[PDB]
Amino acid sequence: GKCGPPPPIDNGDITSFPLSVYAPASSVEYQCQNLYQLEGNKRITCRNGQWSEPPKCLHPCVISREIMENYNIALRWTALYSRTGESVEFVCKRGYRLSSRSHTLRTTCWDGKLEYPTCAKR
Amino acid sequence: LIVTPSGAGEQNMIGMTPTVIAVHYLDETEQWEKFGLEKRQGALELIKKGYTQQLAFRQPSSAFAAFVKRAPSTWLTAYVVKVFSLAVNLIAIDSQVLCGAVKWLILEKQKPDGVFQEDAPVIHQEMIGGLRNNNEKDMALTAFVLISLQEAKDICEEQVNSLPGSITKAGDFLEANYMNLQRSYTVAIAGYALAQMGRLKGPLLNKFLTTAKDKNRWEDPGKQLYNVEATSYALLALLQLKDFDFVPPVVRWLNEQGGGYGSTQATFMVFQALAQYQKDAPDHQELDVSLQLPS
Repeated sequence: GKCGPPPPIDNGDITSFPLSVYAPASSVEYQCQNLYQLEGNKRITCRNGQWSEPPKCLHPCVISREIMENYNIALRWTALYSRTGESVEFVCKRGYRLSSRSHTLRTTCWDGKLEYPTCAKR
Repeated sequence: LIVTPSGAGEQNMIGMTPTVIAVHYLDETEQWEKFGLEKRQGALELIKKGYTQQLAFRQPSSAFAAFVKRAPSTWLTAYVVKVFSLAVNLIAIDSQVLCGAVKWLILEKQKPDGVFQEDAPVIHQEMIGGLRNNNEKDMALTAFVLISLQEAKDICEEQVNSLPGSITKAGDFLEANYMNLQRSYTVAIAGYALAQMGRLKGPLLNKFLTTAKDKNRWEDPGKQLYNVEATSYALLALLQLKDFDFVPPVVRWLNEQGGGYGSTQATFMVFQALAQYQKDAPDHQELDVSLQLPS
């Protein structure tokens, strides 16, 4: 029961050079592209001619310059991309007030989804 | 003499460039007869020496730097890929070396929107031609690296399953920002990268074509060498488009213009472009390789 080449995953690849054929109980590991987050077991194993399930690569968020502008917000602690799981902090632009919910200036990027707060002229 | 750095992992590639592209040019145009076929074998051994020497600057990551204790350069690693790719059927290129470098570029240096980023610039900035210029670096470097990935595609697609997707992502970024480009250099290098993918059409193509001066060159104010390089990229883009009518004045201008300080990129690109022109173009104009392939 040999396996054949491990399956592809989006935005990532195996950490080894692939083989044509793979012994039973052999394993390979995956790595995601920069700023992508591995979800699931990064290792797969060959057994009974089949591979176990490969991981997935969770997207980072590409922070919009600027939906930030038409929401009248900017980044606090100014220096962008954020990783899945990272919190990002915003401020209202000068002369503006938070018009979204009370907490919405701090938000968490997840798999490419980021909830922008909004501000409005006071 | 003058005090200058000695990044050998970069300097070996500067040294390797004339021999590889000269052999490429003579193979592609089938002009070894006039030059002297007896010379080919020795050129091949010189290329093999350059290649073997470069291996000592290959880091465990499969990336390359001027020194083994210096962080690897994105640009240098992509240049190695491009040079080694042109050599695959000239000498034995280890696939793990070539495809290892490609995979490092993809897994470490490509940003989420497709852009390729340099985290450790080459010490010998003269070897990077027009790229040395500050602005539109995200577009210019992404095009440069994408062009190298394109050269490795067939060799490495089987070793690096992530390659086609990385190419497409870099292509997406180039297309999305091409119209906002201001430098002729960027227009030409990104134009070639897009044209190779069949993605230089419509208003993008119009911009590219109309960016030229006198329908014969792509130039920006500054070092002349950067324009020779830009225009070679544009000539290659024209050949991808098979736009053989626009071509003749460009080739005339290029031929009317090779080595020395800061000429690595111009030399590589001119010989590549003019080589392909003679290979592709019906009844081409008549166009010295001796300087690249001495004694």
